[PDB]
Amino acid sequence: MDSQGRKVVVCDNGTGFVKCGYAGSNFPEHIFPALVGRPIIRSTIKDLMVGDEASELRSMLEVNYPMENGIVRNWDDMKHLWDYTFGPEKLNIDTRNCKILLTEPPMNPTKNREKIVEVMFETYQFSGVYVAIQAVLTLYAQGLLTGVVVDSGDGVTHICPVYEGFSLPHLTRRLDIAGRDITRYLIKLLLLRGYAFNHSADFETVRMIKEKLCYVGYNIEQEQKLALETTVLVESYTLPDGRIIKVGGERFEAPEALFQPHLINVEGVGVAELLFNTIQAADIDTRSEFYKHIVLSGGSTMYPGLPSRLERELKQLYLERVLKGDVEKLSKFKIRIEDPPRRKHMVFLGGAVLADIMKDKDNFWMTRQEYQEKGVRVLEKLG
Amino acid sequence: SGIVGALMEVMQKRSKAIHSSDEDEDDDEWED
Amino acid sequence: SGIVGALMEVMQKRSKAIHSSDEEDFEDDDEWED
Amino acid sequence: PAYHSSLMDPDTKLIGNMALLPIRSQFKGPAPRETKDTDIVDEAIYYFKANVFFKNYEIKNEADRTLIYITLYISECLKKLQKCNSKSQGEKEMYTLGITNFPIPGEPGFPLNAIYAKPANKQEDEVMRAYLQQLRQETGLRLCEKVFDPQNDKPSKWWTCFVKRQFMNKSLSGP
Amino acid sequence: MILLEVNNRIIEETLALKFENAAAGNKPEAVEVTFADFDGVLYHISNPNGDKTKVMVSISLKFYKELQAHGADELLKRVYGSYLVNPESGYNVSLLYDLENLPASKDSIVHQAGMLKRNCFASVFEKYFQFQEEGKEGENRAVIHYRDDETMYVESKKDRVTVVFSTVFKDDDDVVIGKVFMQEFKEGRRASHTAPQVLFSHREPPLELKDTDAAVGDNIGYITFVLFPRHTNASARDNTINLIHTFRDYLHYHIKCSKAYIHTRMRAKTSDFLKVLNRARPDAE
Amino acid sequence: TATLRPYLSAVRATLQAALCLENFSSQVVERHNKPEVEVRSSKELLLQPVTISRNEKEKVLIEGSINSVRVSIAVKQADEIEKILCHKFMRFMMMRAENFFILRRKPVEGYDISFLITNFHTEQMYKHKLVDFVIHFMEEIDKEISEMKLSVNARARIVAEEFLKNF
Amino acid sequence: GRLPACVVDCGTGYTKLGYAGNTEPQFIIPSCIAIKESAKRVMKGVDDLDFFIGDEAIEKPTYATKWPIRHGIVEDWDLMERFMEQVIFKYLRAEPEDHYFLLTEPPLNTPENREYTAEIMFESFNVPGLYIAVQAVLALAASWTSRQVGERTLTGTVIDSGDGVTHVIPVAEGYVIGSCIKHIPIAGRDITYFIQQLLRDREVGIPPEQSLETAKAVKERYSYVCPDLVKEFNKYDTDGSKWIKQYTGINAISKKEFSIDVGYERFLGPEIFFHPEFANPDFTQPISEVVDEVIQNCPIDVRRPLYKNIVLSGGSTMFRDFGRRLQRDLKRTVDARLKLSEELSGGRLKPKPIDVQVITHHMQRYAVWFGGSMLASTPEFYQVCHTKKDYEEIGPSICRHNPVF
Amino acid sequence: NKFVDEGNMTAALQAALKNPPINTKSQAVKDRAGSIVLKVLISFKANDIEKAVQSLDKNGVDLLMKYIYKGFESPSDNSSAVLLQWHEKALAAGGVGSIVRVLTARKTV
Amino acid sequence: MSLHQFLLEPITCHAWNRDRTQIALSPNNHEVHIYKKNGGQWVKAHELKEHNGHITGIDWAPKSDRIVTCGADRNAYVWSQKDGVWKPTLVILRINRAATFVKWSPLENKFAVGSGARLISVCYFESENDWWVSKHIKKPIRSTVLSLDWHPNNVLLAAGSCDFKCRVFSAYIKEVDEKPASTPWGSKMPFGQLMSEFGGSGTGGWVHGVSFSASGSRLAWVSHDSTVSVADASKSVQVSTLKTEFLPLLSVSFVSENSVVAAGHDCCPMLFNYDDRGCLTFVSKLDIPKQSRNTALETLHQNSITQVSIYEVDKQDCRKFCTTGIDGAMTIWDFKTLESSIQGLRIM
Ligand SMILES: Nc1ncnc2c1ncn2[C@@H]1O[C@H](COP(=O)(O)OP(=O)(O)OP(=O)(O)O)[C@@H](O)[C@H]1O
Ligand SMILES: Nc1ncnc2c1ncn2[C@@H]1O[C@H](COP(=O)(O)OP(=O)(O)OP(=O)(O)O)[C@@H](O)[C@H]1O
Ligand SMILES: [Mg+2]
Ligand SMILES: [Mg+2]
Repeated sequence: MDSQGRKVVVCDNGTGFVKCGYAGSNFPEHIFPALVGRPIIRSTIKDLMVGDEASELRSMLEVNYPMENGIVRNWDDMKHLWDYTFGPEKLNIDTRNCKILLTEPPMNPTKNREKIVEVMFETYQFSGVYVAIQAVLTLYAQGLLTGVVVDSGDGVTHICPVYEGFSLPHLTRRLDIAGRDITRYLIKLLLLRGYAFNHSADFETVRMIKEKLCYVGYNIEQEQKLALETTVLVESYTLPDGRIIKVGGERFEAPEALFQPHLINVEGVGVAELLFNTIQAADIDTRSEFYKHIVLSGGSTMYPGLPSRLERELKQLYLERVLKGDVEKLSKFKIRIEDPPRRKHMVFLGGAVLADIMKDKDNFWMTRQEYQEKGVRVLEKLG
Repeated sequence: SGIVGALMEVMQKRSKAIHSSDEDEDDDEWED
Repeated sequence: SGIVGALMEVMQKRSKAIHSSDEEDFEDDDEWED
Repeated sequence: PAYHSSLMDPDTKLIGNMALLPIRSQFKGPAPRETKDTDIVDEAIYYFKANVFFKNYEIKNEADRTLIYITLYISECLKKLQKCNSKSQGEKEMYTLGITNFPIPGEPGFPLNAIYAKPANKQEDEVMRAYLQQLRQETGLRLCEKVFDPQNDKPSKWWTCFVKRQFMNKSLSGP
Repeated sequence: MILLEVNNRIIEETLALKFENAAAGNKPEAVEVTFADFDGVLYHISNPNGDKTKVMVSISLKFYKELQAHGADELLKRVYGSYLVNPESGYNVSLLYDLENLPASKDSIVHQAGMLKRNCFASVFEKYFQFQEEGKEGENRAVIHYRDDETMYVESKKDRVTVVFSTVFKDDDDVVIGKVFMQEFKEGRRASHTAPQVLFSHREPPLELKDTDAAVGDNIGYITFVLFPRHTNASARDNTINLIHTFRDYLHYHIKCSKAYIHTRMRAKTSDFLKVLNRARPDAE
Repeated sequence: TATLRPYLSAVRATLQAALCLENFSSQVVERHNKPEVEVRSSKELLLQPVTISRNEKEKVLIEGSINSVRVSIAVKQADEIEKILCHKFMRFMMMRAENFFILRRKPVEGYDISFLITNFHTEQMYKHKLVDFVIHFMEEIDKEISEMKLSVNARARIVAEEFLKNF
Repeated sequence: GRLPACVVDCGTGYTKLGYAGNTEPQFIIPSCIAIKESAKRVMKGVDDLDFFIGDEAIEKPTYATKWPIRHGIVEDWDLMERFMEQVIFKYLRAEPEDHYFLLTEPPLNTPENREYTAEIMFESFNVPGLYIAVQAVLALAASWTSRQVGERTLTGTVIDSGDGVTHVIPVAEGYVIGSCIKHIPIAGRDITYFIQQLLRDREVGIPPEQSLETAKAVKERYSYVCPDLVKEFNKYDTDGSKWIKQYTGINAISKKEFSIDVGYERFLGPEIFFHPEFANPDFTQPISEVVDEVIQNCPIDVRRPLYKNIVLSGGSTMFRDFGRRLQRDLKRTVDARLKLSEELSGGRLKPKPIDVQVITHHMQRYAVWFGGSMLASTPEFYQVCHTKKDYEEIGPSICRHNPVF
Repeated sequence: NKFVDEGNMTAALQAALKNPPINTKSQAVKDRAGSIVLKVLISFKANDIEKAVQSLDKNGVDLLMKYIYKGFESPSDNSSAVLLQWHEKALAAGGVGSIVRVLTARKTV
Repeated sequence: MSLHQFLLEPITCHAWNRDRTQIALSPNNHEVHIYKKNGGQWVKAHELKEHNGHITGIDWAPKSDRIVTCGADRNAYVWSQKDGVWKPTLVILRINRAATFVKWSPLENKFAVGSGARLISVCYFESENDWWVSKHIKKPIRSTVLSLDWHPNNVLLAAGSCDFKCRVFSAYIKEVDEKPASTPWGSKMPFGQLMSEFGGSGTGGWVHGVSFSASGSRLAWVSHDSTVSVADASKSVQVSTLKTEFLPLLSVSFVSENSVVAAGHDCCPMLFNYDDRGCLTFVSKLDIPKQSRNTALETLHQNSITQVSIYEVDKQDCRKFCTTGIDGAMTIWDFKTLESSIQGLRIM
């Protein structure tokens, strides 16, 4: 809400979930899945079903993800999802008088951003659109201007160093493991126990099982010793139809694919070695500032025991590959992993802070008129 | 305004509130 | 290789033996096609 | 699936939601005289032994309601013709059964009331009762000539084995 | 089924089905089966040279030379007669049955064809029983290797016939259970008076069995049967043979049945413990 | 019950004091919940182990913590047949350990059976019924083993009798 | 020199017993056990050895007949152990310490049943090796006798049917896709109650204790599959001399003879496979729609090999024109879907016409046993078996997963 | 930072429960004190155990329960029946809290 | 005396409002259920769901009408009612282990959270950007803090933990509090200053519950040593211990200046007396059964009691008190009926 009476809306479009709200708030107003479903029953209620209810009866439909790692695949499904977002079921706003802040993943093509700005200005006709980088918003939410952001969501896990409020583009790294790969590996591990689940019709049940029971083991020699002698790791879960399943030693085996990618046939190294190589690839005088401020983000870093394991692996790598002979020199060096419990929505809080600061400055936003007698060149004000 | 401005002391206040662990990073007023 | 190649070897051995062992009221055919 | 009628004509008199198909009969009634050798009674007698096992029928046009009505009345005639012993007593007992005041659609007693539609005025009701009586008498007279073995003059066992089967678990009379 | 059977089954149903189809009048069919029995004995029923009007049954024993040294060929020639032919290569004894020249009552020949293994283990017992009946003393004992590591010893004294077994228990529980079973066999002369005398010795050979290659280790037990002339006369002796050559399989079969009955009792007690432990939940039963 | 009753009374009275548990999260790995008698990462949350012995062979070891109790029981094995019967019985229970919820898949060394009771079981079952179940378990094992020995002896007698009869 | 392995296949109605290397099973016996009557506990003496299995179990006085296998899964394990005792030590006459074993399992089986079977085999009989095999790969391997060298793969759909439920199992590259397995409640028993109800309604003179055996004999000796129903009824009504048969039987008590007329139940028997609402008023879907749904629930790249290699198996698929009727119904359903997609696309979708082929071979009655026997006759069978040493050292967790490849 | 801590047999029992080790770290003193206390205990009679039990305060009952639970660890002859009878008579006048103070003790004796 | 079986699951904690017409409780999961009494039956009115972990503490302020919750997911929220729905507000705690206990201050301007990372967090309000900030007390705590209680002068704070000791700290914050007066506990009161530290030599159990008295000059705590102890600060910080003959007690409360009521694993509340000379004495159980295989224990609670709270007025005048248990029941006891039923039971 600015001085002229126009509402400011912060929208974060993920591969899996759309999180939308207003500027200045500390909580997201709505979180819902991002999928568009069509009835396969007519191929064998409503012809176009979109939203979380389309995630309810997933087995009755066939589904499509319109967004894939910040790249729009199906434009009509993305227009239907944005029509559902700015509608009376979720937000109930009049888009003729609003301003909107949208996010953007690192290493994005320019043509996708131009098309997104053209759809927001021509179809919905907003009064002001701004596009921001997600890592800068993640550091803005915590209170820092210099750090290394490790964000694992639903698409591609990214490691990005940001220095003095600007993201360095020639040092960012990516790893192709996220929550869908962990869910597929959990389906593959649960097939050996005897529970058979479909890869498309039963994705949400295994997603809720993964959100409920899975964790990351600290010592990976102690967990299966506890799993070979005791029955304390076996937990009972109730399916929606009525059956009761038992999940045992697979709780600590699936997120171990984050640290060992060759379990899911992906070449490369783990997240800790990639983080060490990303920090060590920078110049010498700014290494310790990157080591003192490492911020985790994303919904896939919500496993219990993950930052303790990450700090242990990073300290072991820095001991073995840099100092190489002394445990006394390791104590003076400072390595900090920042793990707040609100880390699932850092991008929304950073967008809310940045929209609440700059809600009155006319030079920040780009208006409808500056699109109207310049076209695509209004994106020249972005950077 | 722009890049450096009111944003700087907003980030200072947020770093004071959220990161308060730095003012204990290390390991007559009550006369009565 | 493995058990599967030996399985095709033993089926290829048995197939001509079973085919050599087997060496009118329902002869109508025209009702079956569409 | 089940077998449907094929005598649908684009200019047919639609009595209610049924079809006023022509028949070949010497009985008096409002049905038109049929010139061809195939009518709906012979088609229903042809399809009765295959249709009676089915339980899920689907209505496609207006001849199917006449088809299922004649199928239910063939089931009632087999129930009354199980106990007979000669052909002429079968003719007399079909002549008794044809003039029985069976319940029409609209009245309580007709089982498939939701599929069917009741008439509106009195003359449509009168011609519907006359048409159903003529259809009942004609299919009784045609069913007499097929159920009887001429060398033995007793009812055959190949036709009296469908007594305890019902079409769509429905009956035209009481239990 | 407490006692084991001496007739093989598969020979009897196969020959009975072929004989009934031949006697009915139908054309015969081709047959080719290979199967096994106790103590590593192989059987093969086939058609010679592809001729479907003739069937042929061949047996394979690993130790036929030792039985041939005591005269097993004359007994098989005396029992079977004209059905005995030249053996198949890889097999020891072969019988040939023609489906055209068959006798009327086809009941005795199927029963004689079913006891081919029993008729192979009957020469040495009849020879030593004849040595006991004639009164000759001082003949050498018979060493039969009926398995890979098990040995049968047959000796004829002046007034008794001694049969010594040598069994090997593989599992460690089987030694204890067989010790209990042979302790019950040893005192079994209290109830039944007219019976052969059973003796048992664990881990050591008997004193009469000496200057041999007898086993020493902890899984070997020795079982001694003492048979009298009331058991080794003429018109009992075949019945005695029908109880002697199936003793070891009877013993191991009853040990395995006891091990199954213990599993049944453990299933019942575990179900009772789970039914007791389920009741402790608050209002969730 | 020449010495069985005071032995079982002492075992019951020791088990009443040990089963006083509560929920406790781990203080070395964040958001973890593990039984403290198996992990043994913190010394101040562990109680002293105790044992109760009836003779030189039969004994019960009880180890406690803030949220977990481990109880190891050694069973009397007189004869050689009772040793293999007890070993088959204890091996039979530990394979079906997922249906018992309080049984370990591998015993502590020197003992025959081992129970592990956490604080989640005391929230889902009554405590005194669990104590009565442990006492009932220790009472019923010896009766089952004695009935097994008598049944095996009777079956061996009848199996010997039939074969010596049929001669 | 080397003894052959033992192959045992257990079912709800019949169990098949024999040795490896043969083309036919040596014994096919009913899967029932006749225990002694309870007449009222501790069984003093050898009272658990007083039982009969197989054909001796049926109709024995002062004995109770029990069926331990219900829809493919074992209910009572004590009866299964006492069953396998008289399988091994009476019929096969094999010493269990010298022979490797191969057993079969239902296609939807828990690992706990595998652990119980491995417990019984390794601790009650002391076998040196054990292999628990899936039935679909064995049936698909037994289907290679009719086909030549080039069309010999391990991708296809297996339709298993008899005395139970009918399973539609897709398998790709030797691995069963367990997420798409569907079942139909019509099987070989329901045809026997349908034929028994028809013979009870029509004919007279059958003794009331021998209706089931006469219905089973009429099903096994005279039934077939018709292309159309009303034309078959017209054929039976017009020329009644050619098609109506006569069946004779012998009474058990009075030792007399009876003769009945076999009529409309020759084609109305198997027709509940394609019209299940005739007998079961809960299931209305025909078998071709279930097969099409199972194939359409598979991934995209595997759907065209699965249509080409449909393999029939089981004892209830031994009617005359089964594959031709199933092939015609599947081609009609697929062509209906393709014409619907072509009219909905409006000239955008022009797919290739696929090839549907249903395979009938000689050893369709005992396909699973034949595949198990020719698997166990290989020299490489002994290197994928679970030995007793690994069971003693590691434990009973080795039998949860199997080495197919 | 690991957690680091800082005819007159009745008069014979009263003297044996008197002057124990309290803070010493020599194991031989603890072993000889446990030896003389258990030597007093197992040579006692059977009828007058409760007369010795009900002539003690709360700390004497706690120390007696600690020595009884120490005496079970090294079983010899028929001493365990005497120790079980002593445990029953000490439980009859000491409660379950004596066993709780046995279990929650940072200094063994 | 008045049971009400709310659940079949355990109740971790409970809280009452000011007029005792509504109750908030956690049914052993990540939700908070608010029940309302209409007439004579309990009807579930509201459900609060924001945590993704096991909830360990609920407290309800009497005047400002706000509910603070903390759980095992290292998170805490404060809930306020608007337009008939309860909305949450963030608390920045800065802890890396789970939180175990939460208590409001008497003046409702701070709240204290005891957690498992060997520290106590004292939180106050910041309205410039609408959250709650915290300050930390670390030394010399060495293990997990299990219980807290506030002195009635809004400064001092008692804490018991798993290192077998009970300590008194000063929780003075210059931004929200006023300058306090001297107490018998001490005079120099900066933030985090250790006032006193009571424990035991050699022996000692985990301190499960602490409480101040009405005047604030006496303290009581219960251990896992089956001991209850009362410290007096006016008589030169002396301490008196009593060794019970029962199972350990998990809660304690001053109902007057000379009487304490405790409960625990015995399924039964007990009363202890403390005279002016410093002699702690056990008086009686408060659950004497009526004089007259299904087990059917002779207590009103079938499982362990984890919380004792005062139901009527306050510590100045106590007439009723309430207990909740692991069996899933809420019981209200009355001192006037217990005096007539049980002979020899006088409350002093
Ligand atoms: N508590 C949890 N523990 C583990 N995984 C979780 C948890 N909660 C959510 N997830 C998983 O995290 C993913 C959601 O992450 P998030 O919402 O940050 O993704 P996103 O913003 O759509 O992704 P991206 O920005 O890469 O496009 C899903 O795979 C979900 O299953
Ligand atoms: N022509 C036929 N020949 C033999 N059996 C037939 C024939 N037609 C139908 N059947 C039926 O086949 C059934 C036996 O089938 P099958 O042996 O495959 O059953 P199963 O033992 O349950 O099989 P599975 O091993 O697949 O579990 C019998 O009920 C029999 O009525
Ligand atoms: Mg994201
Ligand atoms: Mg079957």
